[PDB]
Amino acid sequence: LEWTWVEFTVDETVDVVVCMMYSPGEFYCHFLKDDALEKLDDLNQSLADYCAQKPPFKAEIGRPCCAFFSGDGNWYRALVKEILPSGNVKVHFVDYGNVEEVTTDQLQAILPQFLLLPFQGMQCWLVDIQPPNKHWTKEATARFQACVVGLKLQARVVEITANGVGVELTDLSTPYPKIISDVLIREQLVLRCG
Repeated sequence: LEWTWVEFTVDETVDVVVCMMYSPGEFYCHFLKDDALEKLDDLNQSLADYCAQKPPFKAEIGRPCCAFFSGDGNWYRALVKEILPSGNVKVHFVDYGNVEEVTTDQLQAILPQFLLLPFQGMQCWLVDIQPPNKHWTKEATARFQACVVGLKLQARVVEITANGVGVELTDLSTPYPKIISDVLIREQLVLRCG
């Protein structure tokens, strides 16, 4: 089995929506390119059909699979993260960035044609900022949430790695462009990486 993350070129501007959110150094974005959100929804419908069959699984680290999310009762794409002392396994939901605990009956084998679409839960962080103390305050997390929730921001991909990208987010909902990182620095909630 083979799979991929969404790819970028340096300084690529592209629209995003933040789905998951833990800190300014850790959040997950859906990137609006190549009809990603349209294709992801179609994929999840296909997976509901396939995973509604007579149980077609050898759970091993880094193996792709169909995991069942109890939080809404549907099957989504996943990667095995850890195997616990119990018969339970920790998985990462690759299209959304969250990690959960599930029983072995809540896992399935994934067919190759459901891997053709890149995984869409892109790990992200704001570039050129740091924690003022040494860990992120929750007041910094809270305004970052405030400024991004249910909003379609412009992202500029400033640094690429194998395991996530560093971005600069801009809210263009008014003629005054609100660059998030500058807002967190100007409001003394984080320090610049000068």
